[PDB]
Amino acid sequence: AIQKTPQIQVYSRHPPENGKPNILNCYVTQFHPPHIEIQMLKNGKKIPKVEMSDMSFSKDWSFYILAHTEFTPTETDTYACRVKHASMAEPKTVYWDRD
Amino acid sequence: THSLRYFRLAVSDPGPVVPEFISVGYVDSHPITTYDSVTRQKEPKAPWMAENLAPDHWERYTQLLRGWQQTFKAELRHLQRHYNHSGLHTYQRMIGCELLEDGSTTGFLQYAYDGQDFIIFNKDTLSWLAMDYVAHITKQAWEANLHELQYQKNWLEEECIAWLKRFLEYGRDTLERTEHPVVRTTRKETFTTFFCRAHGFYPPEISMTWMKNGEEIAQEVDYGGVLPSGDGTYQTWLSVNLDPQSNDVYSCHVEHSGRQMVLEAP
Amino acid sequence: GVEQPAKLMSVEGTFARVNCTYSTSGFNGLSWYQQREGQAPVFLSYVVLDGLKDSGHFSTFLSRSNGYSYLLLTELQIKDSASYLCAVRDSNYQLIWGSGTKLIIKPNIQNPDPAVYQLRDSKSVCLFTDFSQTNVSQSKDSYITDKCVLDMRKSNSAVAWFACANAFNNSII
Amino acid sequence: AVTQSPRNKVAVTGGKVTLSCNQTNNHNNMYWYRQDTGHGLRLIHYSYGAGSTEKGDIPDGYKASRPSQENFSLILELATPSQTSVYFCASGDNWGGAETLYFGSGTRLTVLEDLNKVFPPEVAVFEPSEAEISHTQKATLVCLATGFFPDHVELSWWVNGKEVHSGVCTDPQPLKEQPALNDSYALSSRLRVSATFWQNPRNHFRCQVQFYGLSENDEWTQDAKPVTQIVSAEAWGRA
Ligand SMILES: *[C@@H](C)/C=N/c1c(NC[C@@H](O)[C@@H](O)[C@@H](O)CO)[nH]c(=O)[nH]c1=O
Repeated sequence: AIQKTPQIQVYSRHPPENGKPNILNCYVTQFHPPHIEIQMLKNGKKIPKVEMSDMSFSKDWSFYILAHTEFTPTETDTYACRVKHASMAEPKTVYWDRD
Repeated sequence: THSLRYFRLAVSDPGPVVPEFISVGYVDSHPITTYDSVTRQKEPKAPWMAENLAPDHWERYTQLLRGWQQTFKAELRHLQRHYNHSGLHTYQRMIGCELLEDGSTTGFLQYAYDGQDFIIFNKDTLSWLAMDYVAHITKQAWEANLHELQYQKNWLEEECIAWLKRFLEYGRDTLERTEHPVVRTTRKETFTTFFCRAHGFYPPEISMTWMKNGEEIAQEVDYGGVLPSGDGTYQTWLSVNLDPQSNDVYSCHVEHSGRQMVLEAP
Repeated sequence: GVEQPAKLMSVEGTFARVNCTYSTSGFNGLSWYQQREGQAPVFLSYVVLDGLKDSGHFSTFLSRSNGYSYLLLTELQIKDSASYLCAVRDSNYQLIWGSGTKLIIKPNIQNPDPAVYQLRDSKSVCLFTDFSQTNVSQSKDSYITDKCVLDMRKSNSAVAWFACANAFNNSII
Repeated sequence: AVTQSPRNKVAVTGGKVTLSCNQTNNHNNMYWYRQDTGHGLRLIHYSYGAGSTEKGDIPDGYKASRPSQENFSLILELATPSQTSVYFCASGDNWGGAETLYFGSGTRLTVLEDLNKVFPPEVAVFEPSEAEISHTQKATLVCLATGFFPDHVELSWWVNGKEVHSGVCTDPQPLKEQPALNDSYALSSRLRVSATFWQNPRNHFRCQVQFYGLSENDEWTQDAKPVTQIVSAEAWGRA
């Protein structure tokens, strides 16, 4: 019945030195009902090494889960995180910006 | 402050990565225990749990948890009847106690149906707070057990805290650990944005009052919450917008666990 | 972990207090049960807070710190003749059952008439009847049973099977 | 509410004994205990639901299963002495810390090395004493059941077809006739009627002793067949 839209937040574990390996996290938060589908992307391809965490509970009855993968940042390759949730009629995609 | 919580999850559909029943416990916003219909065994979620708890605690507290799995699946099948509901519906539970500073303790026990609050327990009035008509029927039935309500008031007030203190001392090496931050500052070009960045610290608490010139705090800023790195450490960033033509200098002033640092701003 | 006395005497009417002291790891509640000599135990009361549960028929007071509880049985009778079992709950929800206190109720007799008769056969048993400080004893390695009480529309007895007035090792009075 | 079957059992050392329990109470918690002289009730096996059998403080030699929601059975694969006690079956309202156990009627199990020792009782009933009638103005009858082993007996009086409970004062625990080894037991019940009741020769008095002993499906070569039987000794009034 009640559905809450997630909060995708894509970032990197350690400050990127392009050409040096890293792990870029996709920290999905504030979603309910608990069932969700999360997939991370590299230049449009589906990253096949996405390791999710166990689903966690929050005091506001929402859930949060952190999916990551090892990646080698460059000056061209882009990374995103696609999430399909019952709150949305289409999957939502958030790209990673170095900032 | 510190807090100990135990959650429960009953859902109408065992669709993958979300079992039919889930129950996880959290100490100070950290996972410790876990149970679900897939494993049917309470397992530790931290190294300082399987080491300081003998096999009997895990053995007997699954025998209880399986009893709670059926009880919790039954209560969900009860609410779906009163709303004539079908399909998927989520039934949640949150219970626990937090030992604050100043010594004052609290207790809480509340339920939730489809995310929204369903019924809330009041230990100091020995009464349940209903949210709708269906939740009121539950109140008029749970309240009819004076033995039950007194037992819970005992657990929240008296026995839960004993678990919290017992759990804090076990993982004192991890829960009271101090890791200093890694602070770097970067520059972003406007289409003049200076970022102060911190990675790999642990307490999840940091102050990044971003200054200006010599002794004037900069009003306008941006903030990002303490996003978890995933190895146990946390990170943050905060970006001022420098004035287009002012030529005033900037600094960062990161303070963390009683060690302030001052940085340059290119 | 739970220690409980094993004997208790009181006068019909009056009242009695069976006790229960626990040393469990934690505490989630204390329950009282009554078992009537080969019948199944019957739930009596549950206490987890500090106060006493005034049920009129009985009461049960608890002490969290001192670590004990007592059951205030009142208005005693023949029905209130049983052993009493207390059970405390562990921090991991394990029932720790005490041994039990046998509360024997004394029959108040308004005409104590110590009389021993030689019963016939239908073999000469002896029936010390209608004597409650008169404590009987089993001896001689023959055959003396213990005291018991009956009802009417209230008299004691002591069956045993020398002659009736053999003055056995029991402290007769 | 909660019942147990069999109510009594006498089995040989190294036998198959199955003690089952049934609950009309729609509870999902059922426990098995054994109450022994000295230390109190000690849990053996229980269940939190159908097919959810777990163990307890004393799972030695016992195994349990729960086929349905209203059946939890204690299975003694290899029976042994010192497995003999009173087994109580309890149901539990799933109230968590609060728990009102509903115990069923006890089960007296006895394991014997040789079955020859099982002895049915011999019932004798003793007419009143004339001095008591003259003095008390009431007549105290006495029934003695002796020579029974094991102690799985229950004494009851039957006056003129009615099981009287007015003055019946059966001894609670039997006593061993020969306090050594097998030590056949004996119990003594007493009924005290008014003098007028005994004086009428139309009132019929009876002392019934029910003895639970060897099950029919057991081997008995000697001679003789001391199976469960009701044994009695009647008595009529006399002026
Ligand atoms: C192992 C420590 C897991 N415990 C656990 C609990 N424990 C508290 C439990 O006693 C109360 O929830 C209960 O008494 C309330 O009636 N609770 C829980 O919900 N989940 C757990 O895994």
